Amino acid sequence: MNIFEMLRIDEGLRLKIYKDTEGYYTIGIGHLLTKSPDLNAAKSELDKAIGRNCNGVITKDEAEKLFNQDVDAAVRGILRNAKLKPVYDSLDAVRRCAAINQVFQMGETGVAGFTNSLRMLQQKRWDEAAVNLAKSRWYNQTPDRAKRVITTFRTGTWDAYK
Ligand SMILES: CCOc1ccccc1O
Repeated sequence: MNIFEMLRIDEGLRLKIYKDTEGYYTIGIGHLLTKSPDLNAAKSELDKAIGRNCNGVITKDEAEKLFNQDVDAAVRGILRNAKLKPVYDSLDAVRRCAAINQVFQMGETGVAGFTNSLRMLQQKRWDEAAVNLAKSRWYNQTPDRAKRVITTFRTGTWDAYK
């Protein structure tokens, strides 16, 4: 297991524009196109992202290209974030994957509501961290996925991803 395989499990792979769990137009491996309810705006974003007229459809290679960009951008974002970087840098590699996964899903803004969880993670109070993480819209809206990511934070193993 690694961050790619982990996020591939969590996000799936769809080659046509679809709506994510929040109802937002998305494609590939959880590549968010737009929060606009306007399908044409999503199609425009898609074309801009791929560099061709896609007509709402991409190939596996294109999906994986966006995915690489998105994962890298998530990591680079964490590193530029004065609140996230020290916590991220305190973690071992497996727990860092949980961190990237969470940021990938909810964005840096999405995190940030997680001040108390971040402090517990930096403290390596893993069970307490895991309890705090589950007290969230995140967990309640996507529990099966959040459970996996939380188990990864709690254990620093890939047990939840088999
Ligand atoms: C609670 C979210 O966990 C993290 C997210 C981003 C960077 C480091 C973290 O521990």
